[PDB]
Parts: sequence; structure tokens; C-alpha cells
Amino acid sequence: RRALLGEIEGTCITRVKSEKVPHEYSTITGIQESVHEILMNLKEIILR
Amino acid sequence: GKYVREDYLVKKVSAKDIQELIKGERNVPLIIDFYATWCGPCILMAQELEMLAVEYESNALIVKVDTDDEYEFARDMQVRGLPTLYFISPDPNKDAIRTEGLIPIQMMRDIINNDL
Amino acid sequence: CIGLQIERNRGYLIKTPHNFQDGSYPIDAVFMPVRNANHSIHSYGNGN
Amino acid sequence: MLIGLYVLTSGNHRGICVNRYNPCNRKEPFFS
Amino acid sequence: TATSISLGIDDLLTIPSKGWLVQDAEQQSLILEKHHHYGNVHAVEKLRQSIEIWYATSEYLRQEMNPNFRMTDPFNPVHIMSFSGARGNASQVHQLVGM
Amino acid sequence: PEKEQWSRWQRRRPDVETVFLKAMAETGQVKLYGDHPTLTETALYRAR
Amino acid sequence: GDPVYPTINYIQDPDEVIDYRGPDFHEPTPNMLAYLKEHGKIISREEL
Amino acid sequence: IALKSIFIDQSELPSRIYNCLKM
Amino acid sequence: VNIPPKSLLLVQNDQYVESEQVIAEIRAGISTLNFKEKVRKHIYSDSDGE
Amino acid sequence: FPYPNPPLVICFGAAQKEFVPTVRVSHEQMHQDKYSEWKMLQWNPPEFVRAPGGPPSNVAISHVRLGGRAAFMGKVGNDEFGQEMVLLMNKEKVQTRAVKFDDSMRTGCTHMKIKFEDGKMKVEKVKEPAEDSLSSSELNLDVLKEARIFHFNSEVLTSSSMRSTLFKAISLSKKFGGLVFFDLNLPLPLWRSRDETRNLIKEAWEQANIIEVSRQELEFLLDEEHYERKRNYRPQYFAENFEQTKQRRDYYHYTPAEIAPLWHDGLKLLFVTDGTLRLHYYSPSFDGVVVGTEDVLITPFTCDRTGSGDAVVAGIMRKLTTQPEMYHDQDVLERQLRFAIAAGIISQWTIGAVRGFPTESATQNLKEQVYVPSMW
Amino acid sequence: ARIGHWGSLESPFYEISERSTGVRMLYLSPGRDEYYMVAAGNSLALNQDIQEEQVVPARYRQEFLTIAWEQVHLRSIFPFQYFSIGASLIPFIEHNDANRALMSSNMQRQAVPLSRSEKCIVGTGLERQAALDSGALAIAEREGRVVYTNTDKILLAGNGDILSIPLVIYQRSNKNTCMHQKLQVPRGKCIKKGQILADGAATVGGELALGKNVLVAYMPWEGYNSEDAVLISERLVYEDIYTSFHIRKYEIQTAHLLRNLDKNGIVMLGSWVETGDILVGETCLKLPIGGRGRVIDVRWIQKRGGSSYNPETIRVYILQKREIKVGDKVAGRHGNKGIISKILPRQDMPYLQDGRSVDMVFNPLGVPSRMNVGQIFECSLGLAGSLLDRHYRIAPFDERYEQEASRKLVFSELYEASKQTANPWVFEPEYPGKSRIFDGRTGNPFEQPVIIGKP
Ligand SMILES: [Zn+2]
Repeated sequence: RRALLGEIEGTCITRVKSEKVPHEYSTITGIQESVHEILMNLKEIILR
Repeated sequence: GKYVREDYLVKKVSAKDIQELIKGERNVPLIIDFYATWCGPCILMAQELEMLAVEYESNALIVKVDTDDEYEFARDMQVRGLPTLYFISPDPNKDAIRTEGLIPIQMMRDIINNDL
Repeated sequence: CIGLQIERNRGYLIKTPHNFQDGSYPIDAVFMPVRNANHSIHSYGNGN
Repeated sequence: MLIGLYVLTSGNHRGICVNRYNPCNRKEPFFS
Repeated sequence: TATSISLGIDDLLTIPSKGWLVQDAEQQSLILEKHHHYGNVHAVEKLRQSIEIWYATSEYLRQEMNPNFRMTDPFNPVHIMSFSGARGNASQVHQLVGM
Repeated sequence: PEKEQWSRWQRRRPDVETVFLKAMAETGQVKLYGDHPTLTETALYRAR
Repeated sequence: GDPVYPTINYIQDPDEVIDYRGPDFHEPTPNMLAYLKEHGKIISREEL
Repeated sequence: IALKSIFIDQSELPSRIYNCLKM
Repeated sequence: VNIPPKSLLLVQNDQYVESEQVIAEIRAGISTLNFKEKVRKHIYSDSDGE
Repeated sequence: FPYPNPPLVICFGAAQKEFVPTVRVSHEQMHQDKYSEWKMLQWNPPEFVRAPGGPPSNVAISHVRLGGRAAFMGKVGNDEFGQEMVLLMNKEKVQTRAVKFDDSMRTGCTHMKIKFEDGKMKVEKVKEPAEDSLSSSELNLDVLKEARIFHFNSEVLTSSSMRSTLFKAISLSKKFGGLVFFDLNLPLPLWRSRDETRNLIKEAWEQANIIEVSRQELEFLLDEEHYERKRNYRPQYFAENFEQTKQRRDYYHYTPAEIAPLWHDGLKLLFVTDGTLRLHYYSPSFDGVVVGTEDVLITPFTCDRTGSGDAVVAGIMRKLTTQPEMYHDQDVLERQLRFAIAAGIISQWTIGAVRGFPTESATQNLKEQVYVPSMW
Repeated sequence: ARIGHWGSLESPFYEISERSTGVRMLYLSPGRDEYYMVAAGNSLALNQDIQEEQVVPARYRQEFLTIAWEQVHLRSIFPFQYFSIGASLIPFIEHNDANRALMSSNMQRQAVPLSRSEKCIVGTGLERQAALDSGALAIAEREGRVVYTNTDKILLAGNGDILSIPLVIYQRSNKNTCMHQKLQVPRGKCIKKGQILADGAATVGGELALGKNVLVAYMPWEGYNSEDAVLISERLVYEDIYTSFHIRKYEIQTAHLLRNLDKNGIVMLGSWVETGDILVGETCLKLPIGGRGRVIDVRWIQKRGGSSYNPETIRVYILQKREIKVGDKVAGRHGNKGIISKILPRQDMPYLQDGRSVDMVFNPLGVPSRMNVGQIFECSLGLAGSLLDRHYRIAPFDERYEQEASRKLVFSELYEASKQTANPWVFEPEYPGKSRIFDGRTGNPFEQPVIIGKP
């Protein structure tokens, strides 16, 4: 148990480059979500 | 109601008024509801009829009659129980449909759109 | 159009580099690949 | 802390609580 | 930590005889009300019986709480906490488990 | 009183001890005076 | 045994949006200005 | 899972078998 | 059971008494009270009349 | 070899979703549009609807919940609404084998022709599935054999076609040992005259072994004005009993001679109900009343009286199939009836009859809590 | 309550006295009602006599007495009548001593709107009206169909008119908290007047949502919970359950440092600033200790009213995102408050027979002293709802219906959950509500059964 929950590694996205935004709490036209919401959605992507 | 819009969009009519509408001409479908303040099931129909109105704005006339105020008319129109609706067509050759009971919103839409 | 960086590591990362290159924002990644675990022990009934 | 000390020194069931039937008709560990 | 004491709804035991006692006190009180009406007792007297019957019932119940715990459920969480001295007072417990 | 009077305490309280005593009585582990457990019998169970 | 007051009265679905035009809510509130204008207490700019 | 919503009452079955299955 | 001090016995010979029922009252304490206070209660009428 | 143990009951009629059959006029009325005020009428009800009864489908769902086995006989269309109803019943465990499905008729809809010739006249072109079933094949003889009670309501007598079928069904049940229960539940057209109604319902009454009528219905049938005059008699100088000194509601017991205009030889029992407040019973050898209560104000925002009548009829049927000495012993009948009053009380505490029809365990617990131990 | 023609207040009462209608609700002046007998009991008692002779407790002339049902004039019928909004938001209040209730109403007022919001499993039902009347929601002003939706605006089109409704994005409040509205209506939908269109902060689906639902155990743990302290898991930190956004404003009247400043010298939008940095160019405005955030906006506001054109005000607004930390205060709705003392990795947390690890651990010696048995009822019902997918809204004082009503609800629901999802530990017949759990560090069972729930 301690090894399974604790000693196994994984891969994830760590930094994102959005080209033309003032900050993360802004908003952009044509997209229903703010930059903060897009960033949260990315934190949930699974990779191998 | 210039500045404040009225909350309720279905209006109470009377036996004489219903008769004029029937004998005269119409171009959109007519739905008549018979109700009483006392019936418990009716509280639920009212909410549904108000939604149908928002959806079909000038493409239908939804009107209401109270049994306490017009009991004899109801008997003549053959109403056997309280939650009852009459759907009447703009064409005068076609038959009218009477529905008894609480019936779902989709059924109401289907009758208006297909049968009437 | 967005640019992303991916890594393999263990545990979880605090978003330490708040200071950043223009347009780059970090996300706190959790790198743990196992959601849950359980175990049970029962008797084989072998007597002595 | 007091709860723990009480539990350690609380003790054990003595008679009816530990044996169902009278011990007459019929503890073990000895340590050095 | 190892023993892990915790408190639950059914660990708040009540003395076995409470129902019988509350039921009897209520009978006495009804009979006295019929009699005030019929003229056999005065008002200062009704008031007094009511305060007094209820105080006795509450107090007997409090007195009997500890014997019940020590004889029938020695290791209950509520007893351990109070007897130890850790937290709780008899009055505080009486309110959770008596009247 | 000549006519029985209503009370909120007319019915016996439901409990874990009564359920268990009944169940064990069917099995034959305990014999009880009667078919329904009494309040003294329930008290002894809590002890043993 | 089963509860005398039915538990259905208590249950609400986890993903529900409340309908405010339902039998247990007060009539919809009116903007003060509009109400006051409807009843004539405040007059418009054109009228002055 | 349409099967879940078909009940034996609908598929005609003789009485003795029906009563037994429902048992 | 015994009742040596001035006591009020509330039962009569041959009465069946159940367990935990108050049969008598000792009233042992006999102390004058300086906390004595005289108070007034008012009875009120439940119907109209003479 | 023998049939399954809890005996079976058959409910015959039309399945309608939430329909209240009885409509008369009420002096008190609330706002036309604001429905948040209409609850007040449930708190203080117009009298005819203190315990509103309902469609035959509802009685079956309640019987199963209170323990018991029921079967529903009728026709519904192969349309969408029809399928929903059968699903509901199947899910609630009501036997649905005797339900017939038709492809040419549609549930809940009747085609009418509106003609004005100096008067408003409506005539019926086609009829609803519910009101169109035929003797020939719509009747499952197997269900009829096992059944020990047949339950019908008066709506069936308002359609020509179902009227013919009802009579074939009554006859077949009696052959196989059945007992018939007529729960009247009068519809709106039948409240016009005592004379027109007595004639229309006559054949059905005489072929019935157990009958349930409301207080307002019984008076309608016999001397309605005479009863009204009686309840407004207030004595001039002195009261004759201490009861009249206290200004309380009337609960008159109808004497056996008064009900003689309506008795017949094959009537085992007659029940007259005044909400859940009183239930009067009449038998060939004995008479009496069972006291009850009602508390709709304990839950003011979730109170609806819509299925309470269906529930009282169901508790009666459940106890009658199981306890057979009810017919001959007065005390047993009374004790047993207190269970039915309880079912009704709990059915007034939820919105919608099908939601909130009580279960057997709950009903016993309320009987035990409300009544003293000796009575229960 | 309402205010009368004269200054006096008025409480509604129902007349049970026989009259034609037989009932009406009336509002009574503080003086008038001392002269009527008012009862709050119910009519569920019958003996060999009739209902009218049965007795009930009642108030008359500023006193409490017992009288027959015949002699009562008015009855009090509403559930929430004797209490205010805060006390009416506590579940199972009947089982909590009143002293605590004061504390509890006070603590709800101190809650912080969180970044993502979630509704409660157990509630009282007044959360719905509290949201309608707050002003944080967008409700329709006319009926119509939704024609366009964008994060900034909603268009409603009703009978030949189009109405635009503005929305609030990331705005400050008087107490440095954030306000943000999120849409609840899909395009193409019909709405009636008064229906919800958008949700505000601390509101989900039309109800007030000031906190989160977490798995908890009540047991002693190595002293970390001494007095009133809490031990928590790291999941809360890395899955962001308790993160909040805080916005502050700094304003003025008109080496590495100065990197941010623009041509006019005002810090640009999107800059990350730290203590010391100049915000607006001797007369420089600089950051205090502990403020470090993105500069969400700058406003050069021209002003009028002063003798001179009012010194133009330059305002800077800065946002800090804050996660749960040692030292924060957390509380439940029943008067229970504590400060976080340690965060531990999931592996070391106590765990259940399902394998899952508890999020928080609370001391169990607190309930006897503080007299709140409400929490035990709420934790247990929460576990059931999560498993069975139900939310429960229960009004206060349920024992009016029957004795021990709450126990019957909680125990029954726990059993259903145990049967439907086959977890036998959820209802244990020997000790209902408690289970046996294990230690993360060693794998060994703790000796006595413990209370587990989601409050
Ligand atoms: Zn409670």
C-alpha cells in the first residue's frame, strides 16, 4: 500500500504558454471560459 | 404594463367569451383549461400551461375557465373531472380533442403540432 | 494556439516559479498514477 | 493524555463478565 | 490513539427505568388537574406539586446514572470521559442522557 | 383512572439488545422467560 | 420500522436547479424604479 | 438494457407458470 | 423500612405499591429561614359571569 | 395447487394520472393566478373533498404497498403515455397481465364535435381507450377465477361500452366465488338530480356486496335538504343534553331505518366516511362508528389530500381478505378499521397520491402511536 | 414578522375556532395575543373519548399551561417562525444546546467564498430563499428565449425585444473577497419571469453554498488534535478544495525596482509584484509586507468635487490566491471550530474497509463538553447520501411527528446504502454508525469502533 500510493511516478503538463493575454483571470472572446478555467482543465489531462 | 411586465400570461375568460371565439374565426390553435382553486393536482397544471405559453407566443391562444364561476357550461361541455383541457383547431371541419388528467408537456406539444 | 511543457516526476509540485517568462503560467501537477488501494487477509483453515 | 493513562490502568473483567459458567465445575501466561 | 475512543448515538445510554417514572409523574399531574376543577384543591397547591414532582424525578435519575454505567456498561465512551476527569461533568452528561 | 389515558411513552423503545436477544433465543443459546425480552434481561445482556 | 413521515419529502436530486416560480416562493420582486414609475411617483426626463 | 424494462406480464405465459415464476 | 423523624406517610394499610414509588417523606431539616419571602399569585377567570 | 397466499383483488376501470372525479361548487375561492395561495384551501377544505378519492389505478398501487396483491383490468393504447402507465404499475408490482393494448386508439384523448345551434352542444365522435374495452377478449378469465374481491367505481357507468362489459365481469366473478365492492366516487355529471342518478346506478348497487359512500354522497341520494336543516337546529331555551351545551361539529349516526330505502339482501357491509374523521359501518345485524383524526397542519407546506380516499378503501380491502371474522364480530371490525384511518392520515402529508401512498409498517406504527394500547 | 400601522411588530396565527371558513391567518399585535390561548402541539392522540377532550400544552397571559383542545383559539403552524435566518440554517438544531447556536450563527457569517462551489448533502431548506434574496444571482426580468450567451453577457428575446443582461467578472468586495457570476442557462431555452439565469459566488444551482463536504473521523491522533485542533490530508491542498481568491486595493491621489512601471510610471496590468516594488511613481506608492499578486487592474480616475479638479485618483487592485495552511480556522455548522495543526501525506492517514483515506480528523472529547449532538446525526446522513446519490433538505423540529424521529431517518438511510452498494461497514448492526478503521503507518486495526462521516 505504501509503495503503490507513494512510490510510483507519472507524467503531467507543467507549464503553458498562452500568447496574447494580460493575465490568468482575464477572459477572451469566442471562448466560453476564462484563462483560469482552461488552465484547470489542463491540469487534469492524462499522459504516459 | 409599460415598466413592469406581468407575471402571469394565461387569462381567465367566461362562457360568453368562449362562445364568441368558437363561433368566430381563428387562425391559431386554442387551448382551454378548466380549473378550480381547490383541486390539488391543478396547482401543477398551471405551471405547465404557463411554459407552453412562453414557447408558442402568438402561435397559440391559451385561455382558462373556473368551474365554480361557470359550472353549467362545464357540464354541457362534458367535463368529468378537474384537470381537463380542450384543444380546438383553427379549421372548423376538424374535431376537438379532450384530455383528462395531468398529462406531460410533450404530449401537449405533439397534439398542437401534429393533430390540431 | 497554445504551447505546453511535459515532465515525469513523483509526488506533487508547488508552483514555486511565480516569476515567469512572458505568457507562461505554471500548474500544480500531481504525478500520482494510482487512485486507490485496499487489502484483506483471511484464514486458510489448515489447523496447526 | 488522561484518557490514555486511565485506559492503561483500567483493568479487566473479573467474574461473570469473563466466564459464562461458574468456574467451579472445571490467567495462564507466566513471565519472568 | 491506539484504543481510539469515539462517541455515537447509541452510546448515549439512558437508565432503564425512565419510561416508567415519566409515565407515572404524568398520571399524577392529570389527576390533580381534574381536581382543581372540581374544587378539591387550591391554586398554590397545584403549583407546588408540579414543581416538586418534576424535581424529584430529575434528581433520582441523575443519582442513578453512575450506578447504571458502572454495573452494566463499564467501558462506554461517555463514562470513560467523565470518570477519568478528562472532560464532562455529571450535570453536563445528565442533560445529554437524562432529563 | 377509569379510562386509559394516552401518553408518548406507551410504546417500548426500539434497541439493539432486544433484537439480539430474540435472535439468540431462536437459536437456543439463551432461554428467556417469555417471548419478548424484558428490561432486566436487556440490562444483563449489555454486561455479558 | 419505517418512519411515519415519508422520506421522499426530504429528497432532492443532486444536480437540480431550483425553480423560483414554484408553489412555495414569493412573487417575483420588482425594481424600485420601475415600480415607482408605473404608479406615477417618479417621472421621466422627457416629462420634466 | 431494454430487457430490464420488459416484464413477464407482457409476454403471454400460461397461468401456472406465471404464478410460479413470480413466486 | 423505618421512619423515625417527623415524617409524612402517604400510604394506607393494604395498598399495593410498586417499585420506586415514593411511599413517605422524611423532612429531616428543621431550619428557620431568613430567606423567607411572601409572594402573591392571582387567579383569573376562565369564563364570563357573575 | 392452491393459489399464492395473500388473496388477489381486481380493480376495473380507467387508468388516469391524477384525476379528481368529484366536482361541485365552492363558496370560498382564492386568487385566479397566484397558486401559492391555493394551499390554504387544502388546510381548510371544501367539505366534499375532505378525503378526495380517485382513479381505480391508485387503489391498486396502495394495496400492494400495504401488503397485498392486486391486478388491474383495462385498455391503454400503444402510445407513449400508455406505456408509461404500465411501467409505473409494473414497477410498483401490480399485476398487469389483464391490460390490453390497442393500436388504433390513443390514451387520454376523446374526439368531440362542437356544434352551435343556438346552444353549445358537444357530441362524441370517438372514445378513449380507457373507456373502450370489450367483453370478448379483454377479459382474462384466469384473473377472474383467483380473485376474491372485484372493485369498480361509478365512472364506468358513464360510457355505454364499458357498461356492458362491467356486467359480464361481475357475473363471471360471482360464479367463481367473488365478492363485489362498489366504491361510488360520483363524477360531475352525476351530481345533478337524485332521481336521475338513482336510476342510472341501480343495477350496480343491487349486484354489490360491499359499498363505500361519502357523507355528502349518501345525503345526496336521500333527503339532502332535510339533513342540512337538522344540522342548523339550535335549541331555544334549554339544552337537552350537556353535549348541546358545547358548540362542536356534527357527527350524526344515521339510524338503520333511514338507510332502509337503500338496503338489499346481498349486502354484507356498508361504509359511510367523513374524511378520516369518522367512519360509520352498517351490517345486517349491527351498526356503529369508529373515531379518527386528521392533522394536515403538522406539515403546512407539503399537504395534499388528493389520494386519501383511495388509501382508506385499500386498507379495508387488505384487512377483509386476511381477517374473516370482520363480517360477524363487531369488535374485530372496529379494531381492524383503525388501520385504514391511519393509511389515510399519512397520505395527506405528501404532494401527489402515487408519491407518498403509505407502507404497511408505517401504518401500524401510526396506529400504535395515535391510539391507546387497549383500543389497538 | 412584519411592521404594523403603529410601530408594533406582529406574529401570524391560525384561527382554529369554528367559523364559516373556519380558518384564517391573522397577524396579532404584541398586546392582543396575550388574551388568547395559543398552542403549538398537534392532534394525534385518541383515547376512548373524543379528540376535543384531549390535552395540550399552551400559552396564556404570559404563562404556560395545559388545556383541552376545545379551549384553544389560535394555533402556531409555521416551521421557521420563532427564529432568524442564521439559526434557521442549522440542521438538527433540536439536538444542540442553545449556547452553541449563538456561536454557530456567528460563524457562518465569517465564511469565505471559495473558488469552486459545491452544495451540501444535508440542509434545512432555507438555503434556497437565501440565495434569491441576496442579490448575487441574475434573475429574469421578462419572459423569453435565450438568443446569445458570452461570458460577458446574456441576451433574452421576448416578444420582439432583445434585453441585454450584464454579468460580473472577478470583482472586489468591501471585505476583500471576490465576486464572479457563472451561467446556468443553455442557449435556446425558454424562461419565465423570475427564473434563474446565472449563478453568483457561493451559490450553486440556486442555493447558498459556503463550504465543502469531506470525509471525517472522530478519534484521538497523537496529540495533534489536542484542545481544538485539526489534522488534515494533503488532498485538500493539491486538489484545491479550499482555495480562495482575495483582492485588495491600494490608492493614491494626484534597482530591480521600477522594472514594472510604464511610461507614465504606473505598473502595468499583468505584473507580478512583491513587497517593496513601486506601484505608481519620493511620492512613490509601494507594496506592503504580505501582498504579492498579479495586478489585475489599474484605474486612473479623474474626479470632481474638490476645489481643484479633484486629485486624480490612481487605484491599483491586486489578487492573491490562497490555499489551506497550518494556522487557518475551519468550522462546521453546529458550533464546532478549530485551527489546523498538521498536514500529512495520504499514506499516513487513517483508512477505511473500502481502502479510502479520511480527509480530516477531529477530537471526540469535544461533544460532551459543548453539548452538540447534531453533528453526529449530520455526519452519518452525509455518508449515506454520497453513496446513494441523494441530497436531503429537512425542516427543524421533526420529533413532532413521532418519538425519536431523527434516529429513524438516519439509521434507515444508512442501511439502504449498505445494501444497495454492498458495503456492510456502512451499517453495522452491533454498533450502528461506527466502524473499525486501520492505521496508515502500521496497517494495524485501531481497537475500538469509530464514527465516520461526511459533514
Ligand atoms: Zn430530531
